[PDB]
Amino acid sequence: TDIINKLQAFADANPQSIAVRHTTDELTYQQLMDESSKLAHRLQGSKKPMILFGHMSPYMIVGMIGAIKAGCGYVPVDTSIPEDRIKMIINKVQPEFVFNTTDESFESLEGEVFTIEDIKTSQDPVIFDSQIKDNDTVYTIFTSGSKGVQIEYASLVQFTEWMLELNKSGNKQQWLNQAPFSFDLSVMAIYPCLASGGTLNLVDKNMINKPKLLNEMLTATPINIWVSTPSFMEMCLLLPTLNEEQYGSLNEFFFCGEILPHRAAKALVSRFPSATIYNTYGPTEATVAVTSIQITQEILDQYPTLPVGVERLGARLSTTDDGELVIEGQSVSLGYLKNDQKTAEVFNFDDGIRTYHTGDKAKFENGQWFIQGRIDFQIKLNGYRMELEEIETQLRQSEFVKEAIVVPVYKNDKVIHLIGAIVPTTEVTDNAEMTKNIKNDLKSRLPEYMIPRKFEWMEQLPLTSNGKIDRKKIAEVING
Ligand SMILES: Nc1ncnc2c1ncn2[C@@H]1O[C@H](COP(=O)(O)OP(=O)(O)OP(=O)(O)O)[C@@H](O)[C@H]1O
Ligand SMILES: [Mg+2]
Repeated sequence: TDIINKLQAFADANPQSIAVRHTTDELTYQQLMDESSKLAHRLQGSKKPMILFGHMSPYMIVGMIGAIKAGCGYVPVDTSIPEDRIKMIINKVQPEFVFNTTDESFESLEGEVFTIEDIKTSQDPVIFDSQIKDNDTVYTIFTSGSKGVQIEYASLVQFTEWMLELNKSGNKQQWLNQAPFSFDLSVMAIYPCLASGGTLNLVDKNMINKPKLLNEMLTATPINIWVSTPSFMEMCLLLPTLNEEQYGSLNEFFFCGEILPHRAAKALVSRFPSATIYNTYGPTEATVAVTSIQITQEILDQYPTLPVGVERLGARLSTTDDGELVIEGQSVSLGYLKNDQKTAEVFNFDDGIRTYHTGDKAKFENGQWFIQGRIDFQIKLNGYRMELEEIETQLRQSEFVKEAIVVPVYKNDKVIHLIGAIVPTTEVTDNAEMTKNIKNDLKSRLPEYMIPRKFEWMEQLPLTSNGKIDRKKIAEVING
């Protein structure tokens, strides 16, 4: 089981099945393989990764498959990344080639920028031997910035095989992707979908910002398998039609990247009693995710906050005696690109074993891992210590809060109090009373000093470009 081989076998079985769909733009398995070989011909000899630029054109997938076959790999760059960071990336990468999959012109200080047109009308042969090997760097994905992470081809093959076993909805399914391709969550949709003959359906930024457009896309395609961040799922729960009775095609979900709120999982389990729902956790540095747990009624009833589950093959998890989880194994990245200090500082791979220090406080209780917080988001107030996420979880377990993020406030380089930005369960008609009620509701769940002074009621929490809660942008609304 090899990525190119399963895709090619499926393309040979069903050349006219759709491999990729972005609104009306469709790409069949035959064209995905045809155009990917043509790109590989233009790409061969290249021992530098191909920059992959665009948003949601199906030719981004062409780019990925082409970069795999030529063996040089790719660096996915989404149009939502600021231009100066794009310049920084192309500069670090030293590409020979840049695939501009958008309609507008792109130009790059390094390498040859070509368009889809160069491939649509290329005359190069449509058969090309894949020359990737296990230890090649298949992709380099850059960190959010909350450095380019390098991933071995074998890590990807392994990760996809894991997703294929976790998948209970079979082959030839309609898959949904939300993550931009510069966010490795999309990998969790791209390759398990193509490796099982599915159709990768692309949600773009516009759909994320204008939910009526998302609703339209959902009505045009009956989605079966859904891969997204928890925050995106939370937003889509406000589509009332999105339930098992009215949208019965949808029966499997994979979430990664953020804490999955117990309330959100509860609602989804309620509205799709038959769906296979997985919570997964992992950093970019260990190939997308390393744990999974199926969320059921029992998992909900029995776990006040959800675990992230058990480790996968290629990922041996251990916990340092301060609680920092460490991942060892094939899932571990080779390291950040031409950034030796940043690599030494969290990566230890000596004697051929590979280890990554995660920065998340994790705890293992009765067969299951829990992610409690990012080490940085730990506060001492009144000489006491909780993880910011824990405070936020306590706020979410309150009938007046539908969603909540907590902002520490500082001076003289030390936290002074907390402000809670709240999406309330009800529009907050009155200002004094809700502050009163949230604080009183907290008497049970929090020691006084960890209850925020202020609340800032927000209609909606802003999301990052990757679909996570935008902490920085939430800070700015509070800070003046
Ligand atoms: N299911 C989950 N539950 C709780 N936390 C999660 C889950 N999945 C991922 N995380 C968090 O997301 C982190 C991985 O995020 P990602 O690799 O996409 O970028 P980042 O670490 O958020 O930002 P940066 O690019 O600055 O590192 C993990 O370190 C963990 O903190
Ligand atoms: Mg990280």
